[PDB]
Amino acid sequence: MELTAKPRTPKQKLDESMIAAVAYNKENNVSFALDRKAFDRAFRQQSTTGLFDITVEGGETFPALVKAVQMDKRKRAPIHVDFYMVTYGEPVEVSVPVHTTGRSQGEVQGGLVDIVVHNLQIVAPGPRRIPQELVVDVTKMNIGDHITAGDIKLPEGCTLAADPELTVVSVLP
Amino acid sequence: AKDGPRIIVKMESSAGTGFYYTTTKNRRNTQAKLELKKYDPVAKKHVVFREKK
Amino acid sequence: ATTIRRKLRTRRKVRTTTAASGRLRLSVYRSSKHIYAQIIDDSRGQTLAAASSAALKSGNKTDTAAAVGKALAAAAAEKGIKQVVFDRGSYKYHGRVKALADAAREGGLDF
Amino acid sequence: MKIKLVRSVIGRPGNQVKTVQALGLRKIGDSREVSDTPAVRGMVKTVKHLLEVQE
Amino acid sequence: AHKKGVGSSKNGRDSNPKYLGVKKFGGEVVKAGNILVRQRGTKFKAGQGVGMGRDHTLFALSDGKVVFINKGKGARFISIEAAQTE
Amino acid sequence: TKFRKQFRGRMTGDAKGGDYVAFGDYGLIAMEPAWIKSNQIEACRIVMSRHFRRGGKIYIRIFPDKPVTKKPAETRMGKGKGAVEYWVSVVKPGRVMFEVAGVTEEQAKEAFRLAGHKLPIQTK
RNA sequence: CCCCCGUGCCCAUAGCACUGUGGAACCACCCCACCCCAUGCCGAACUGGGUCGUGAAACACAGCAGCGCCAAUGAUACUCGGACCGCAGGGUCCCGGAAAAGUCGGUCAGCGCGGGGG
RNA sequence: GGGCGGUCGCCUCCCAAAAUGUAACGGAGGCGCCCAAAGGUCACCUCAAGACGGUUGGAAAUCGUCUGUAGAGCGCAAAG
RNA sequence: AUGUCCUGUAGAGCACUCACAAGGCUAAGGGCACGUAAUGUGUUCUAAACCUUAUGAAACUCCGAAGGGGCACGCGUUUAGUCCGGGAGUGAGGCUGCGAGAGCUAACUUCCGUAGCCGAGAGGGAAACAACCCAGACCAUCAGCUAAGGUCCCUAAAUGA
Repeated sequence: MELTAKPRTPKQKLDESMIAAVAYNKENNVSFALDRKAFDRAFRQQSTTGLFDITVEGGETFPALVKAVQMDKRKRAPIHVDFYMVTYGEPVEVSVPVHTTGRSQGEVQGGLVDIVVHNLQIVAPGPRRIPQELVVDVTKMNIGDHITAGDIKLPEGCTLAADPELTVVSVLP
Repeated sequence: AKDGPRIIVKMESSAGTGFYYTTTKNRRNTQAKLELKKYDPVAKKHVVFREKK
Repeated sequence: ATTIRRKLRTRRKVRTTTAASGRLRLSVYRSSKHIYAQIIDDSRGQTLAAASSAALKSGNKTDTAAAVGKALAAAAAEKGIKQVVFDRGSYKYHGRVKALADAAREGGLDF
Repeated sequence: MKIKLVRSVIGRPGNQVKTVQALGLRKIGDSREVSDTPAVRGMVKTVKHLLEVQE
Repeated sequence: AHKKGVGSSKNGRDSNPKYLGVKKFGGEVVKAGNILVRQRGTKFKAGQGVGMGRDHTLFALSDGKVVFINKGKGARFISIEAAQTE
Repeated sequence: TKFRKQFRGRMTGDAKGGDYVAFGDYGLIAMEPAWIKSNQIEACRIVMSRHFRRGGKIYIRIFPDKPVTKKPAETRMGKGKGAVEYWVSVVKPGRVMFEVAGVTEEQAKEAFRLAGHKLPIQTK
């Protein structure tokens, strides 16, 4: 949970336990690193939920969040991802997930566990933060109800992307 | 290049003292036998051209 | 239709003063107020002076164009005075294209 | 001010070979200096790890 | 000849592209761009076409002739810095 | 069960791909373009549905690519003929993702069945 | 330093929407209509003559993110090249060139250029 | 490979290995024209396409309208 | 070294091409339904498809280069830039790298080009063995070192750390 490191090359980015790391804060670029022990505390319970600190080698203190999740393609060795830090005035990419949880009231006619396989949501968030509080998956899966993406329990404010009408959880047992 | 009144046309102008056949065609849409024209010949100006054989 | 129609002749005009540069340009304006002229030599140029009223003032469309066609066909044509010119012909040809150009060579210009 | 040469031969494409038609030099055992053309400061940097400081 | 199904036995065909003048090279009225065998005048190949572009070139001598309506000819007045004479 | 016609063609080449997505439950990805005989993936879901349940629907992230052209064998010294084989080929994409619980990956246990190569399940 | 018919540079750091305003010199409508011009029909944006009236959306000006639009050396993706893991892909380091989205900002500019004014 | 069949000229490329840049019993569309005018000049007009409801009008053919990286069409593959 | 212009692969990405997944909505859509002047009333589901979520690619788009060519500035090695002619060869190759084509990405099978190699020269390594790591010679010396290969032996070289 410290920092230091420097290497402007993909040397110590492809050597056992490490990563690559990226930073672009207001007058703060460079490509650090850090090990990879309890470096999978992203999508666990810290997904924007709360924001500690870090104590970087030398100056300042930037809280920041997690900046979505990513893990690793196929394997499980998260190749370099990303990392947001609130100190910019206009990027995108928000992490507002939509899960699947419960006993699945699908045995009413025919239907299994809340599927969903995507990894993208209609979201927006002004500044850069991405709070942690939302459901959408439940609400009596049957007919004359449904619960998808279009408004819901929505972060804080409204939404902005292109055309508010994705798909996500839905029902259709 | 074929022969037998069906497709293709075989007409080719005629001009007095303006020796030239015009050497091009089209088709029998328009009248047959008769074939009024005008247009330049050897050079000079335009000459006869009235079609016939 | 003007700021939607007027587009036919613009770059297609400048193609004799820029494809030969041997002929002048020509402003040409509606307004039906004043008349003026204001030309510039060669497509690679667009700056020259002119004048105004302080002559004969009584608004018109027809007999008011042919006027400057000679009334001011050298008053502003300082450079060379005359040196192979071409008319604009933006819009149609009501007669302001006639009575102007047909009163152009009246005083000066070789068209 | 006193220049030398690297240490390699085969295993090098013709691109670097264009350092031969530039600065004529046979073998490696004995290397030498050079004119005064900074526009050559980038005509050896291919396999730099082979030469020395300048001795 | 004669053919049918389940077999085939037909030829194939192309032609010579042959671009010619190779950019920043003297000038004159060479040719270049046989995209269209009929071709046309050009005077001085600026490198036109749809969208912003035009071949960084500038090198007076004579006319040019080039390509089709595809990209673009030139005809520009300008040598490169020269403009007075020769 | 892929295209319906739209002419034959295609060539070869191996590497990886691009079709991995952060899964919502319990993922599963390929790892390079392994071996699945089409008429193997023609026994991918049914084998993953011996009796998982009366009903039940989840999600996959692939689709049959294929044709190959194998030709007889009376005297191989010619051109070609037609596909008559078929194959999927992939990268490290998702293909299962359960949403139940205790079962975990029972149907991602005999998925590796029809899999001469290595295809972990992972999770997300 | 004023408003302002206009020619470029240009080519969405001038697409649209919100407030209001100037009319007398800038610019719109209009008026009269048979005649130059004669509009697929008529003359309405293509017509000959102009002093009411008004500037209402269209003509102008600045404030003006709701999304566009320019948006970075910085990590990735891509790459002339060097030995290698290694199965073709794929991959480590050394190691140059060096996308894009995302980070801020700004967006309704700006300079010469022909004028009707206190 | 014999060879029945299948092949024998030109044109579109895929694969051709970002200048040129080949092959093939590897693959797909055809032809050896048109036109006195889809030729030259000057002029005005943005095309499929949805919506508004109204005709012989159980869609659709009629018209007004905004939208229209214009998605028409420009003589018959194809690229530009 | 440098000036200057482009090709547009690799990829991103998508919005004209072919298709791709989920949600809102779409039935000008269709039929299960006691109707029944369009059916005004009502319903249920893809489906075209707009937005969103956000898919693929040799033959996709306002993106974008390695490299390469064009000439120019200048010299480092040498005739490199520079045609007319007496006369060749014999047209039917192989392999590793670079990628595809017919192809259970199989074949010192077959087509292609690009460096090398053997058709015109030997070795160490490789058990000896055309392209593989190193290296291509004027004839003679039981003179030296480098790279590969090796440091236990049959035939060299520390079972040195």
